[PDB]
Amino acid sequence: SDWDPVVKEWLVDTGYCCAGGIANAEDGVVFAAAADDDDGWSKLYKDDHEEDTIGEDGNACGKVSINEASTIKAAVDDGSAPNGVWIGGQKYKVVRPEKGFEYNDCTFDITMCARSKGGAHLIKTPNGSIVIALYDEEKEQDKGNSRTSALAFAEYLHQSGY
Repeated sequence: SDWDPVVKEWLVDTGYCCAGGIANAEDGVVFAAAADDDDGWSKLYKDDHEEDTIGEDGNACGKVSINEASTIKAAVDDGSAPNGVWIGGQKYKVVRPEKGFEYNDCTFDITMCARSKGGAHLIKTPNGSIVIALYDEEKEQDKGNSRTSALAFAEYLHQSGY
């Protein structure tokens, strides 16, 4: 089960994502990671970290301990994260969930998350893997090509029984 090279060849080598990974849908915990600089784990995971909570006016109104896996599972399961989706220490917003999206004869729950000048696709397979695919608009990447890349990989995971 040496997953990191598989993530790399599917999501990073193809050039549409700057980093990627897979998490267990049961708990949101990333178990595989890869990146364009071979430090995928730093891009996909950070141990629980304190962050600002934000009021409706966008201002900081307190603090909260973030467990990244919890935020990933929330985004996927609920289409909602109370304090943002945090991946590798970076905050994203849930911008567009789609349940049961049809791709290549299979359905996937997808959640698009955005940050400034980049984003992340979270794609759940029938067997409870979550593909995580990150793109960086500063690296000439875009949400469309990265989504297709993420779907192709999710479907490979599906066809492989994950």
